[PDB]
Amino acid sequence: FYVREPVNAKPNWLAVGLSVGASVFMWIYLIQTHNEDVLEYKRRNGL
Amino acid sequence: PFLDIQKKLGISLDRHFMFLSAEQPYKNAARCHAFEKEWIECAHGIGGTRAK
Amino acid sequence: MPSTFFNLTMAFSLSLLGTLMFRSHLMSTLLCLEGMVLSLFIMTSVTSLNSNSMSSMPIPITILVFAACEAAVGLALLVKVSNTYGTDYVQNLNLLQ
Amino acid sequence: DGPEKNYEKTLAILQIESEKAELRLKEQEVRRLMRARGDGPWYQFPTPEKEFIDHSPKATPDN
Amino acid sequence: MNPITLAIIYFTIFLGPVITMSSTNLMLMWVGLEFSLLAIIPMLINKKNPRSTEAATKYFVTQATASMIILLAIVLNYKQLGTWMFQQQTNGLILNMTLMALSMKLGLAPFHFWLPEVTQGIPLHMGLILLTWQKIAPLSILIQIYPLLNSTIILMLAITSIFMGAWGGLNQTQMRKIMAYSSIAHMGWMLAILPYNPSLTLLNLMIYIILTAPMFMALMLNNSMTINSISLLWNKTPAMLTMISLMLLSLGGLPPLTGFLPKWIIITELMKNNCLIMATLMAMMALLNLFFYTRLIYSTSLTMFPTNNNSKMMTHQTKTKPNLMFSTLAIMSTMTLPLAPQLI
Amino acid sequence: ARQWQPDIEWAEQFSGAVMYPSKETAHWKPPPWNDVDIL
Amino acid sequence: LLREHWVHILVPAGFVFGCYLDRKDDEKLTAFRNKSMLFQRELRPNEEVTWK
Amino acid sequence: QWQEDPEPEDENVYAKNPDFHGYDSDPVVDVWNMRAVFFFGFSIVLVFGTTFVAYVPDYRMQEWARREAERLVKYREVNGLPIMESNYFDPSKIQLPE
Amino acid sequence: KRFFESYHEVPDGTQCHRKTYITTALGGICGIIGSAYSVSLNPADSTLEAVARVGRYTFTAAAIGAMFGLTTCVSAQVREKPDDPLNYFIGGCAGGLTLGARTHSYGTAAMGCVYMGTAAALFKIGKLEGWELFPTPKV
Amino acid sequence: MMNGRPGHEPLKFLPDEARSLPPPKLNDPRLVYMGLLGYCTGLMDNMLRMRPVMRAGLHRQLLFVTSFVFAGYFYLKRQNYLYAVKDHDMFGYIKLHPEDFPEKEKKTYAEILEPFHPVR
Amino acid sequence: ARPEPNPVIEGDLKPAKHGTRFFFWTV
Amino acid sequence: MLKIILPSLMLLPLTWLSSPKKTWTNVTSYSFLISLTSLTLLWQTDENYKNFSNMFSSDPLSTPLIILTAWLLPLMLMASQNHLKKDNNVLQKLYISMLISLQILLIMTFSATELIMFYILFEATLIPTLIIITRWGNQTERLNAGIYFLFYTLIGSIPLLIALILIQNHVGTLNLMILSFTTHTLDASWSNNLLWLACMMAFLIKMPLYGVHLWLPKAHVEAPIAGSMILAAILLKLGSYGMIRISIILDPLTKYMAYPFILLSLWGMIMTSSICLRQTDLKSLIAYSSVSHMALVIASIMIQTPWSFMGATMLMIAHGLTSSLLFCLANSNYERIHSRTMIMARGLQMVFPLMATWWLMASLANLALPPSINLMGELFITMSLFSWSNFTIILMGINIIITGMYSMYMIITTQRGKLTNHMINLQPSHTRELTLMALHMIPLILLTTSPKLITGLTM
Ligand SMILES: CCCCCCCCCCCCCCCCCC(=O)OC[C@H](COP(=O)(O)OCCN)OC(=O)CCCCCCCCCCCCCCCCC
Repeated sequence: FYVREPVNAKPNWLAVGLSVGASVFMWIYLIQTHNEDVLEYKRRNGL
Repeated sequence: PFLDIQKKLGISLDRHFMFLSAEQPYKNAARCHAFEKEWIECAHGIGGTRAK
Repeated sequence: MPSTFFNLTMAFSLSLLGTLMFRSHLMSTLLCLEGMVLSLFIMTSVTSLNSNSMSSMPIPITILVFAACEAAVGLALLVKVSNTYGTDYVQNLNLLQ
Repeated sequence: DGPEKNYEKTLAILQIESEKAELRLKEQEVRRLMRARGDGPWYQFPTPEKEFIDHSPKATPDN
Repeated sequence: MNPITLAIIYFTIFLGPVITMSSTNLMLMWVGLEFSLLAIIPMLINKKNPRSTEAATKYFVTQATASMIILLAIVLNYKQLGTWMFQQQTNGLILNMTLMALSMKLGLAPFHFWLPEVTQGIPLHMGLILLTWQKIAPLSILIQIYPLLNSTIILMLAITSIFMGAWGGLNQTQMRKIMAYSSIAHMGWMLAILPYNPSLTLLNLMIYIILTAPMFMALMLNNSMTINSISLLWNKTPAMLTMISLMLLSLGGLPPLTGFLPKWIIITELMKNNCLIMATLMAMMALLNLFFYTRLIYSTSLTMFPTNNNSKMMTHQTKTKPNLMFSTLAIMSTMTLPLAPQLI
Repeated sequence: ARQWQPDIEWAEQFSGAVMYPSKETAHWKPPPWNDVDIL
Repeated sequence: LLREHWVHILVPAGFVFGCYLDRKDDEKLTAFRNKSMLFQRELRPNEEVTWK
Repeated sequence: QWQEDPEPEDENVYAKNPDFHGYDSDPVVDVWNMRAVFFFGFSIVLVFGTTFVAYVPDYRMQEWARREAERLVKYREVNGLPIMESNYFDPSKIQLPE
Repeated sequence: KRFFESYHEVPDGTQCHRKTYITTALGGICGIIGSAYSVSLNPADSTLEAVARVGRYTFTAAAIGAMFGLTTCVSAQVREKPDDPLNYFIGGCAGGLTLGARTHSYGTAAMGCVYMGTAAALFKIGKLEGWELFPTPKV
Repeated sequence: MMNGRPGHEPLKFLPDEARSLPPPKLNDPRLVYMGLLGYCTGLMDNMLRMRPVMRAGLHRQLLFVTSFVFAGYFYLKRQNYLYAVKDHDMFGYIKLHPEDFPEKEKKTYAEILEPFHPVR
Repeated sequence: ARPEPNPVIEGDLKPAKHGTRFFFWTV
Repeated sequence: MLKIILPSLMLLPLTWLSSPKKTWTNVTSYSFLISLTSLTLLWQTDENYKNFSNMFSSDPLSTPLIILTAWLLPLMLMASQNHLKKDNNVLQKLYISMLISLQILLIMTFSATELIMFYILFEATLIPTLIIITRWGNQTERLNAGIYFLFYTLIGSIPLLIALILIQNHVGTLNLMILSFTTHTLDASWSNNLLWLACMMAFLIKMPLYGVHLWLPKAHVEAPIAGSMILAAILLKLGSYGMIRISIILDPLTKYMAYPFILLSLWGMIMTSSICLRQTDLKSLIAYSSVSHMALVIASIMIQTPWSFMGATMLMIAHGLTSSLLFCLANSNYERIHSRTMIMARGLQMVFPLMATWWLMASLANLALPPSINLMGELFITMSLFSWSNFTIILMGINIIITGMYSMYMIITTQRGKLTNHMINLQPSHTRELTLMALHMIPLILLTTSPKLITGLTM
């Protein structure tokens, strides 16, 4: 394997969960913003 | 100015004392306070190009 | 002040001509540099005083407080130089060519 | 699909490009006018704020 | 550095530009400039090598006299208008002083001698800060006062810088100084459009920051201050050879990459304002800048310079990685051009 | 075929504190790699 | 079947996308749909678009 | 002198792979890199392409204009009009600088 | 300053004397400035040596100024054309030649002639077409 | 330029007035570009750090493609507003100061007489 | 008399006309 | 036109993602089909040109080229499979991608409505080309050649940038459609006389004019075969395409502002043709042949008569195909010979029977044999030039005699005479070498059957 055990031998599981979890919070806010946005736009103007 | 972190935050650490007609201590009016007022209430809402 | 603010201003320019033309010792510049801060301090204090603008007197001093440290830094560089070259002479400062 | 599609498509492309062109030129004229005139929202340079002028009753009587 | 000191200094080097930008009372803008001067000097002499003390003592004297000249402008204004800030009425000489002074702190044109020399004696890291987080402060002061400054002087300092920067760069082989020279040049374009459209100055700066910050973290990844040193990049770390190539051609104005936009819109704005004399000469010698950029390209990428056996040893050992910022700032910089309309 | 990779001599020019050496400029010598001088 | 033929499908797919994007250009540039002079006709029976 | 490699000779790829087609050293890749190049190159571009290009109809209208002339020449000659009148934009439409 | 401007006021090809005088001054002024930068940086060895260099640069520059002025003015009168940019080119052509001589180099005269003359010609065109240099922001 | 406009929000990103404008379609080519711009950043990183280029950091690849894109919608949302303000501002002036921007009549070519330079 | 405040552009925002009108960007 | 382009972009993913052993066939096979989609643009069937969308258009002048640009990528990738088959499997996938980007960029440049889109894409093509020439260039001098190719184009390019931004302010849009249907008539001032030079000079530089053509001989000499094919077939013609679309504006000045170039080109045609007569490097001779036969084109895009223009369009497409064919066969001799010298390698027909037939047909295309589009082209430019001034036949008459001499000399001292005694024995011809040629000439035979397609905008 490696004389000096690679520091990357086993995943930094925090770095996965804040990288994965962060991205899934981004989308759910982003997609929310769009539909929410569309609405306001639609109603703000006549429709 | 370039980044108005002051107006936004509402703080006024740098604006209260920029002109001679600003609040002087113990209300000891400055000199030319009779005019600077008249020259800045005039140029308020009118931009510089037309404050000139 | 009409001509008393021209003497101080020319004092600052005579001090300007000084800091810009070096000659041997670096201290003489720093020292000169300070001659300007005095001229600026005197002029700021003078006009503030004859404009009765008391709201601005804070500045004449803020100018000095910042100028003092500025000079502190300047002298520490100077001491650093006559620790590395045994002199403050500017010619020594020609390695970066 | 036909000669009809390109002719009508090309006219639509020209109208967008003609209208974009007229507006781009008008911008340059409006921007020349507001800079010198200073009578429009753009190029409204700042002057001190009257929100600091002290209108209080001062000590001397001529303020 | 006792980590506490590191914090105080770094805070000051960062409170320095921020006070300048936020305040309107010029005085408070001056001390913002003063704090930046005081904070940067300690870091500059961190190695405390004989070259370093020279660097700081120059940087300090150049910075200090300019700071005093900026203060004189504020002091003079105070007597020509009670206000502590430049106004339409300001005497023209009052503003010109501020231009010269601020063009010394930023190091533009005939005052471009200090920067190349201080960029040569400071570490690569402090080189970046000295080049990009210390230009934000003075430029802020200028951008605020743009309506009032002279179109003639700025242009002369602009053109001069472009030329000095270009010509200086052609001869230099030390990387730190090649960058110092480039910065002089880019700084020139920035100050050319200030009188006409300040908003573009802020683009020609960001792009310069998004270009130079990756370029320097590249130079230091292998800590090469020589082109010969960066030329053996192919052995030390092969991947950065591709992006180092595009970023440097991006720093010069070649059209597909992000670097064209700043020059293109500055030229469009100057022609809109009729400087088709000035803009033309600037663009032409701007082309000189790419020549020295491509000469480096040649040595580092397009041609493989011979390396040393001892290098095989450095390959063996795992290479400490380049921070993520490199990537995010390399791509956003090498190729954003397709998104120019929204940038401007 | 060996596309000509640069030899030592092609490399040599890029050394020296100035690419296009002048009359007196050439007299200079490259800066110390460590960024520290012997004086 | 995606085992080295998912590579072979990359370009073929680009064509499809290309045509799609292209036929979504027509949809945009559809003013003067049938309002051009040389080619203006009354929509014949059971035709809602002269050119789609 | 510095360390560097001795000149690499160019192999006679025709010594092994005596059926070398010029694309790659190992034989199967070669065969499958000409069986697909002669085919996509000649067999369905020079042939299907020329077929399609040949059948482009009345390219740039030059098949239409040899008839429109014929009915215009048919119509103009029989009705006695000049075959190519000498002004195209009618003089009446023009408002010459008076 | 009302002075230098005068050069432009009177039609070209006319009053060459004033033209040559003005052109000579500008060159000389540039000479002083140029020598100054040349002495401030890349200093001399002795004060006299530097005074000489100031003189050398000043005269050379004054010369290029004169011949430019003289050639352009005269080329105009002779050619009976006052607004033909070529006039200036001949002038710039000459100016470069003086520089070449003072530097004792035929080659410099070459680049000098072409580059310098072209530049001057462009000045004429600039004036003829009302090109604006260092323009005020009018956006 | 556009700063100093009446009502300017001194430090706000996108004033609510920008609600009136249509929201950027998430698949707007630009946001999709930002996505690709991002994926590449990710791939590039892997490369500079010497990792399998595509098969590594599949979590990061996502952070990148999803950070850049997130940024886009909210940036474009603004840049879109800025441009929209520009028209509000521009068109308005054309009217408030009508005389300066007068409608012009263009003579039908019949009337205009552009000179004809023959090629011969 | 005080001077007159610059007039006020009025109305509501409508998506920009023909889009960013930058060089060749259908946008 | 995003099928000629998007599917192209996707080639890049395929060159990278594909297996090292199968990378070559996936890329070459797919772009052959990419060329087949390109053929759809040829379906005009009406005068109204085809405006695909706002930014992308194809008119008679661009269409004949877009197809050639798509056609050569297959060929370029087939001519560089030998050299570049000694690389590390990541240098190849870079070269293949570089070639792919050239036609992506070139397809767009030839298919661009906005003139500055032309400029950005126009000057971008230098990046891919400079890498191909400098990175893989065999000779010690390619660093130099690359510099010459970048600066001559760049110094010309910034004037055009200023000029096009200038017309946008003067007219209000750089859209080729509108600029055409709008009144832009320059006023013969001294300044306009400069504008005209600003717009044409950048195009005149990459279309080697006699004054600035030194970049092309140096560039093609050390450039790899794929780069030399691209420079001669598509890269130089970028300058011609630009001159056709840019002179729609600047309509009045070229009547009298062209004389300088026209004379530079026609005298240049003679001298460039003649130095071909005694040049020892074969790639050198083809390059000067390219300068002379392109000097004819700048002398037809300036006379501006209907026939000139399509003479130009005929010759540009035709000479593009012929030149590559010559550069491609020059490479096949270079790889076995290992030297560019023309004097060595004498008698090849004795040992390479067919390549010699390809050499003969390429030379007959090079000189004007009559049932060829190459001749129709010159015959037409010749006619108009005669119309401009009957005397022109003398200079365009010394070129025809010289062009015959150097074209046959390439055949006589390379492919005839006694065989060279014993150079490294010359291995037989690969089928790739021969196809790469056949792929160049079979289209030259097919286009000559129906010249109408490449006739230009004028006719
Ligand atoms: C707008 C178009 C502009 C022009 C686009 C085409 C040119 C892009 C710029 C290229 C600039 C660099 C040229 C010279 C690079 C030399 C690289 C080299 O010599 O190879 C070594 C290098 C590193 O090797 P490494 O990846 O570590 O090896 C892995 C082993 N398992 O090997 C590598 O670095 C491999 C990865 C290189 C990066 C991929 C490049 C692919 C080509 C990019 C095409 C982009 C096309 C865009 C088209 C736009 C159209 C509008």
